[PDB]
Amino acid sequence: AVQFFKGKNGSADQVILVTQ
Amino acid sequence: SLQIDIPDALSERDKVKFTVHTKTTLPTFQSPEFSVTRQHEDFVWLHDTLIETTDYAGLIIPPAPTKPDFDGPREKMQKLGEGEGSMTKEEFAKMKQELEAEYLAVFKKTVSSHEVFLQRLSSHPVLSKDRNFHVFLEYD
Repeated sequence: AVQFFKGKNGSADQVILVTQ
Repeated sequence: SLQIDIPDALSERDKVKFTVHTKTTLPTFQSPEFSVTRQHEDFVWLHDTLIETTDYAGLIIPPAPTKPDFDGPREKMQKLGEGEGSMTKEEFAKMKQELEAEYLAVFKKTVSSHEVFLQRLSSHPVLSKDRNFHVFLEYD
């Protein structure tokens, strides 16, 4: 699973490989 | 007014979930700001329902967003994970990075497609008021 966050206040969408 | 955005999204093996965030001043909605989670199939449900509404004959209905295709990345991933003893040290990190870049590209494309669809609807004099669109935004 990969979580995407749209960038907030200047910068830069990000992706994280989800882990538990 | 009625402003919709997708601030985050999640790719799992067999589905993509989008956070759909609405801010509205319209009295029809239960509250002025709320968020729900929707899969791609819910957008297609919405699009097809609108297309099938006979009162909307003659109206421009925005095209459905494209189906996210994470098949490439996901697999490369599932393996690079099975390959924890795969030359990294470094290579694993390098491959994780290149693959994240590949996921980020698909996310950017598909979040944009899904978000633009909702935004086109939000600005439509008729479709913005549609009950199925309201269900789509509010059901939780």
